[PDB]
Amino acid sequence: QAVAPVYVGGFLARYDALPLNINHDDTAVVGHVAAMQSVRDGLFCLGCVTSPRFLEIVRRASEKSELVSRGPVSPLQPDKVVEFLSGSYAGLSLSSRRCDDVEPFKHVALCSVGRRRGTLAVYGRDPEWVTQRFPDLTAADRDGLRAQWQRCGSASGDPFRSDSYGLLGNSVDALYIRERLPKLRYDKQLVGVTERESYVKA
Amino acid sequence: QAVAPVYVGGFLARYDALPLNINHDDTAVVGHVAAMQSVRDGLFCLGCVTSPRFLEIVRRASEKSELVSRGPVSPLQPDKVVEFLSGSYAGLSLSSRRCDDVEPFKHVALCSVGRRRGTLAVYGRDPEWVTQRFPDLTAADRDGLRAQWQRCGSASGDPFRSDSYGLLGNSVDALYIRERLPKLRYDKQLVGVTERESYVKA
Repeated sequence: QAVAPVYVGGFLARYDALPLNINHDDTAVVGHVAAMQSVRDGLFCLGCVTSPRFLEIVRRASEKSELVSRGPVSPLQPDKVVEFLSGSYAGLSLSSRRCDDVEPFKHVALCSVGRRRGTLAVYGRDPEWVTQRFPDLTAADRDGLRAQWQRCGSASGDPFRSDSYGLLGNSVDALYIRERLPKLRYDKQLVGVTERESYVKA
Repeated sequence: QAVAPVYVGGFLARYDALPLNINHDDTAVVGHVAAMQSVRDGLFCLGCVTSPRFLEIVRRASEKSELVSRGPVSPLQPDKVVEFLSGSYAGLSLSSRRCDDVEPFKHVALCSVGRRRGTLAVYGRDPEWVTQRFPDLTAADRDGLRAQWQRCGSASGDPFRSDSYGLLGNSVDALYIRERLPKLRYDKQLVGVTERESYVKA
């Protein structure tokens, strides 16, 4: 139930499939990207967090979070896991291939905050609901996207090979990313997603 | 070795024994307070983190921290665990007893940042070295303290009853404490402990 897929959506890049992993750690793959689309304002990505090992690390953690326990704003239903994710991995970043590396491209990572602005992550239990939170997303855009997510969603088994300690390790790094909240507040304002219509914790 | 005691020291309160636990969670007790002393400028506390379950959650986590991997400033030796602690639990707060609660007083907690200012935590592998980082601490103060720590240090077994997920849960709450770094930068400046003479990450 709470450990059910969580879709995440957002802009990977503004003009102003790929494994989904956590903070680029290639052993922390938590799902895949269901659809991608160059919308007029940027390149929108809708991903699917499907790793049960991950969702369980998260579910157990959310249960000890004060932030998560205060819940959403008003008529929205509490979703402990969807909210732990929203307050932990609040931004997206796309990684492409390089000639330098050991062996839209390499993968998509969930981060504390993205680097390019407007890369706010919006988690949800529904792909339409998620694409629906974005006012840049035209009905049309929502069509090309839905057409795709209808071919990618929830084999090699569980792709998650990190653990509880890995996540706890980078939660400390995030504490030392400067201008995190500020950048995140600029992002939700740029992209138009409010904590009144979604689970945005920033 | 890295999983050896870590002493923490600092002011619990300015004028301008007790179980040591993590963020007041009474199941996350990580050690005890070895000495306490009302120094002229406040009430100084030197604690001892002794829980092997805790030190192991921490050691494994520090190994995935970028902050921890950059190490200390200059001639100081890298201490992954001492640095994960310094960047995670950067402040102290004293909890006294209340008539309200279920059944200097109740306990001392390690927090992201303390509430009262000047409550910066300084971790170390040595009690003298730790008391020694504080320029308010007179040789005298250091005597009353040492006399005590020579009676408290490293039975009911391991007092730690939380887990990896608990810690990961509050690492997210810390991300939403406003003016954390600022308060921490004010604290190390108030108390006189520099990242040039200790492992302060703030």
